[PDB]
Amino acid sequence: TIRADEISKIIRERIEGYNREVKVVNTGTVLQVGDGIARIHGLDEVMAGELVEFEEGTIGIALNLESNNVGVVLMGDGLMIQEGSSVKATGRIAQIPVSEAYLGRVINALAKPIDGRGEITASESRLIESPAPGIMSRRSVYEPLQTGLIAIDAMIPVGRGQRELIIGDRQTGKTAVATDTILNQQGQNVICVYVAIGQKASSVAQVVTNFQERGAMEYTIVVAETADSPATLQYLAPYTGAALAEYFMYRERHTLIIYDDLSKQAQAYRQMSLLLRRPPGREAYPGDVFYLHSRLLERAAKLSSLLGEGSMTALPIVETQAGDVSAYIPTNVISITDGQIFLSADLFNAGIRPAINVGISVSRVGSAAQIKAMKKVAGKLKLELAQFAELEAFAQFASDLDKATQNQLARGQRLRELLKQPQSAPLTVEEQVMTIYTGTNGYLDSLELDQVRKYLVELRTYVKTNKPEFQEIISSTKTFTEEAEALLKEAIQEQMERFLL
Amino acid sequence: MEYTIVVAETADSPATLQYLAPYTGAALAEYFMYRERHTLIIYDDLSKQAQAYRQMSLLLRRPPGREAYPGD
Amino acid sequence: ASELAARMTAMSNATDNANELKKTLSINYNRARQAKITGEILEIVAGANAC
Amino acid sequence: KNLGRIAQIIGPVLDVAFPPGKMPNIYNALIVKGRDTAGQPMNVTCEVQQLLGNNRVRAVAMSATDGLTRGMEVIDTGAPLSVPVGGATLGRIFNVLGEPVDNLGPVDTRTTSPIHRSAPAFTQLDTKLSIFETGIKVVDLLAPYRRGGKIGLFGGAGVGKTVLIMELINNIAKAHGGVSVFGGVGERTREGNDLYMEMKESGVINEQNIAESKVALVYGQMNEPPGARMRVGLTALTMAEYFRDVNEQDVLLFIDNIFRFVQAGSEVSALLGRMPSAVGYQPTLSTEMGSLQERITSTKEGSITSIQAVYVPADDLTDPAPATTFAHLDATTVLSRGLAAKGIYPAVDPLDSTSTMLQPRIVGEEHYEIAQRVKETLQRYKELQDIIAILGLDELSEEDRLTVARARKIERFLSQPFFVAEVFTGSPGKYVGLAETIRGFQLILSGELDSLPEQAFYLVGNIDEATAKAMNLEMESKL
Amino acid sequence: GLTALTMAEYFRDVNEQDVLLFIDNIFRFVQAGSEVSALLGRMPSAVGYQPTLSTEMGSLQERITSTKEGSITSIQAVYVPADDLTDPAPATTFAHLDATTVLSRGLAAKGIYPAVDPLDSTSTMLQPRIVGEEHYEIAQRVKETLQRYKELQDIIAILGLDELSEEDRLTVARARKIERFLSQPFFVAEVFTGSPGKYVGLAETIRGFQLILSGELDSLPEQAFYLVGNIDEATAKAMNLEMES
Ligand SMILES: Nc1ncnc2c1ncn2[C@@H]1O[C@H](COP(=O)(O)OP(=O)(O)OP(=O)(O)O)[C@@H](O)[C@H]1O
Ligand SMILES: CC(C)C[C@@H]1NC(=O)[C@H](C)N(C)C(=O)CNC(=O)/C(=C\c2ccccc2)N(C)C1=O
Ligand SMILES: Nc1ncnc2c1ncn2[C@@H]1O[C@H](COP(=O)(O)OP(=O)(O)O)[C@@H](O)[C@H]1O
Repeated sequence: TIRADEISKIIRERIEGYNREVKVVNTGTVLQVGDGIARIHGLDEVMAGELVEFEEGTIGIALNLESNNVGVVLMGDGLMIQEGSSVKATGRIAQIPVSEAYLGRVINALAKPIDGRGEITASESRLIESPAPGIMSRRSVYEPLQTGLIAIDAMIPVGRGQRELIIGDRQTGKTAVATDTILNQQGQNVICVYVAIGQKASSVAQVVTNFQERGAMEYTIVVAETADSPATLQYLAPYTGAALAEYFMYRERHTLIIYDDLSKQAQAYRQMSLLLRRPPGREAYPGDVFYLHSRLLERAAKLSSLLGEGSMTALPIVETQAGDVSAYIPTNVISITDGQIFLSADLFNAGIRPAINVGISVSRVGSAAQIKAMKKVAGKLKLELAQFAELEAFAQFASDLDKATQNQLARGQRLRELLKQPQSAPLTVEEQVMTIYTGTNGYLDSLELDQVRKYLVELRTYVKTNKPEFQEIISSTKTFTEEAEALLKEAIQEQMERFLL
Repeated sequence: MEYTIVVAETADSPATLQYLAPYTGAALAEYFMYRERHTLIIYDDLSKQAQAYRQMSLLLRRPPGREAYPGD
Repeated sequence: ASELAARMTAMSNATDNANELKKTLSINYNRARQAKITGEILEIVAGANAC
Repeated sequence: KNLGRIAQIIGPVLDVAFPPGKMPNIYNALIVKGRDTAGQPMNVTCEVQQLLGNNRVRAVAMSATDGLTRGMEVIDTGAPLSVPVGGATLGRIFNVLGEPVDNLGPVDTRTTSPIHRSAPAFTQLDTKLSIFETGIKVVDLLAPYRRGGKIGLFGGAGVGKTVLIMELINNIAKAHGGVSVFGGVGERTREGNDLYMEMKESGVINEQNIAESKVALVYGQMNEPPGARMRVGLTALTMAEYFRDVNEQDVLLFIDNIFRFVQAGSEVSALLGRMPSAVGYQPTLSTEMGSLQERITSTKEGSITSIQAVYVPADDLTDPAPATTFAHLDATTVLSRGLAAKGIYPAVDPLDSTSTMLQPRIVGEEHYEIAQRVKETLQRYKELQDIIAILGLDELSEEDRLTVARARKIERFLSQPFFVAEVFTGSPGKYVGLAETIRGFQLILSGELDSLPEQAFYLVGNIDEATAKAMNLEMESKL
Repeated sequence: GLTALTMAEYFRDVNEQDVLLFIDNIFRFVQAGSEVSALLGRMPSAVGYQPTLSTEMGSLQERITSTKEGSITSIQAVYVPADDLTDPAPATTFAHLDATTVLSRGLAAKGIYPAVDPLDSTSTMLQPRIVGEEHYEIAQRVKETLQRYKELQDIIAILGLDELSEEDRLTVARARKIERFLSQPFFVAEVFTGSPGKYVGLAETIRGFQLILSGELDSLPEQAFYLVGNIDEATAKAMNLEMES
């Protein structure tokens, strides 16, 4: 790849086609530096929201403009801003240039790529705080968004346009749920965006590696701000992800946004408002934290027919310490979000991966978006799993040697056996309905509980290769047809004869 | 008492001398320790000394910290 | 022997329940202590900012 | 270069007026030339924490401010806190700002580094989730460590914390190019000198030819002023990341412990007049934690791994200091007083040691199933301690006797004669590689070494050494 | 809140109409003032809220009274924050109401939906001059037995039920039947559970609870009463679940 022959003319292409404009710009003088605030003695007609640029490169945003100074906020470590030096009010009010060129490229909070691949070509501009869709710009959700997990996509479904909070403790598998959801969208026109607030760099680097190797970078964006980054970049980056998602949402395209996590944005805003000296509220959070989360989370919806059937699905994350749901940030986000997916750390530590809590988990619009086939096959799964969670309690004394309780132990341990899954190995809806239906009919009660996962992957691969009809019937009818039931029964009986013999 | 020195500054004293007194005890024990001689010292109590110092700080408008004790 | 075995079993159940109650009491106690410490610090800095 | 006067001091924080335009950037060193009690010229170093305005900046003092009157000459260096790096730092004990306190002599090697430096970029950072191989059998099997990862300590006194530190140091510095930067913030001086002379007599600091040692030591003393026990961790961190960046060693970092760093951060911020966070920690808790932790990674040059003790306030993991420390930790190694009282060292607790590395698709399916079965055997025995070892004894079951016997074998086999326990307790040292740990515990489990005495695996290295010890004890049995 | 209030106030004043009002949820209307008062520079009151808190409450609530000209009945949700009932905003909401019905988290997590806390729900209209003697009597004895089980709940949770007297397990069993019969499937929440909505009268709720407290129904099990409407739905539920063997 030689470039010396073309550089001799692309050095001259930069000169030609240039306007040499003149513009009266505002300009102030920096006075105080500290706690992420810079009071600027200037800026007579500055807009509260200007992208105030600093003479040492750092971009800032004008907030506290009283009468004799404008207290801007620094997007980044305003370290080398030399005192007295000028600022320049860029005229634009806190925008993000957006295009399709981000698809694959990682990105900071301030839209600046850190991929080391190139620059992002974006002529269109979206506001970082665009107004959320009102009451007429919306439409109740019916298209599913399948996360690839049996339990989630079975009994707590997620619509296209429904917030599902992934609430759970530290190291309980929430990142695994989010990556499984993103990897399941390898075919569907769901332009995912994964924003990662305040995480370790090795985690996001490993996830970026997973996203590239699993053939998934073609439709995702990674908005990354680590714990090294300032409080303001972390506080801002969810809104950057929301602007990036709303660009594709308004152009009739379904998208997916995953904040990771909203609790880190709450800590960043607590540091921000405490270094701003705002009298904070419930255990030192600022009183504005509910607004902080709502003014981004209520931007996720299903856009109307007149608006174009776009969608934004938000999968926020809230870490809970000591398992308490009553704490301030999770009880706020639950009041904002539609449903929650609790990830029980005692299940996860016992060895139930993923550790979806079957009972607390809620979906408001779950059964609407859950398809007819999954509905008809997952009703009985829900009934039997609920009764197993009840029968496991006090299982020993009263109901020890009953026919129903021995059968339900072999159908309630085995149901849980077929719920568990390997991380980064999603099941499309066909394998989901098949592996649910065999536990619904009960064709594994006689099997050993240790051979169950192998039996399920063998059933999956047999119906994959040797049954090229079931996928087509489940895709076409979108209903568990009795013809599909017949041919699947044929597959189940022959695979059982392979395995037991 | 043939060897024991007992420095003392009771509650009716200002916060200043209560804050000071353990340092005078420590200087006496330091001196006798630097004469190649083994020593001992009893502080009773550090809570009263900390309350005296906290009062001396809060009167000087030093910023209060956890349970009003200053950051020192 | 049957009643002593039933008694051992009932004590086992009571130890299980007492362990779990100890756990949830520790949880709520951590929350109570943290909220009380925070409330003290907030009232103290509020009074210091008042004067 | 800008000569500044001292305007205000309130304890360890200072108010340095400056010439009007030129002014030090935040986190710059300020040397305030002062005097002693008899007036001999001494210097107190400061670090700009805030640029207050009207040609005046605020600084926090790394040294004690007794000797600094109002209107003194404050010289700026223009760059942040510099410490020496290279071979001179190896083998010595350093203060907060890099003036060594071993009293053998001054430092050399005029290369240096700022105490505050950016994290490695997203492109440099290695994705390969390696394993930190160690000469210890239990932290190879039960709780594996990540290369570049963060490991926590929770064992108290008399359980063998410092011997485990020296064992990691010897194993990394024998098996590979190991360099150990022990940075102890909140280090009370007598325990620090105990640590120093323990390192001295255990052969890890060579005194006849210094700088050929394996360790570099920084001390954050208790009596040091507020910012000192914040910045000692960053001192040790930059001294370690030089070794990472230019010599491509596998650096081993020790922050004992992180709670004193968090507390000193809170106390600096509380003296700065900042509104505190929830429980009372500094408003900037998470970012202060991150800008210390996310400089400890693995790049394509080398890899700095840190093992940092933690103190948890009244064992409350819901507190912000532990719950934010674990947001960057990967594994934990909870030493037991129980395995110290039983008398098998190292005194770790296998049921209470967690690792994110112990997954099948990270370290192998064989290692995974071996660790899982070993955990299940010990979890059998721990409940069976009350059952048979106290009361029952009713010929428990042969399928349960087979677990009790091999749980005895495994509790004996978890120990290992350390290199630096030799002069201490009389145990000649052995390195046991990871594959040898897995194969040894494999054969302890698999029903091939049940017949030998249970003491044939106690204080032994590999498994072949265990069978040989069985033959030698049986020669003493036929004696 | 004031917009909806004057938009109902005109109807009630001029058209003389009985007006309904449904606000959801006024804790956000409190938090709005608590968020703007920290920006107006005013000194922060109790833990986070504004000093003018109860006056802020009254300036809505006192205008929502009925007159001789009309009527305003105002159902409202009052979100208690962090599952705390004694926070200043619900605490000052509790005074300007004619009935409180507090919604538990324990009864929600245990599945008896609606999760109304029975004996922490109170109304100013449970008086024998309004609802008559029989209704108030049955309600009083129901609350008595529920509190008896509530007092015994600690002793039950630590050890169990065998340690009790027979006269105590009679109340524990009656209240275990009541705690399930306090559920009722909703005409809205049928799309969640699957059990379609049931409207039950007061005059039959009283007779169902009288049949429970008499002891003419205590023989059939406790999960029979779960998620039904009338009392005959519970008795037919008991008769039905003894057919599917
Ligand atoms: N279903 C699963 N199968 C196998 N491994 C899993 C599964 N779910 C989670 N894990 C493993 O558990 C570990 C922690 O999970 P994960 O990272 O998703 O949780 P987390 O909340 O992001 O943790 P942290 O926030 O500390 O990074 C990961 O190493 C992951 O590989
Ligand atoms: C931060 C940017 C991207 C959007 C802001 N606006 C909002 O998000 C909404 C609409 N808010 C809070 C406002 O209307 C006021 N704006 C701000 O508070 C802010 C700034 C702010 C600073 C510190 C704490 C909180 C807020 N803006 C300048 C905005 O324009
Ligand atoms: N391999 C070993 N063999 C014998 N004793 C050991 C071994 N490892 C540790 N110990 C014992 O553990 C003690 C170390 O305790 P130490 O780590 O100094 O406690 P602290 O955490 O207070 O520093 C030593 O006194 C030693 O007797």
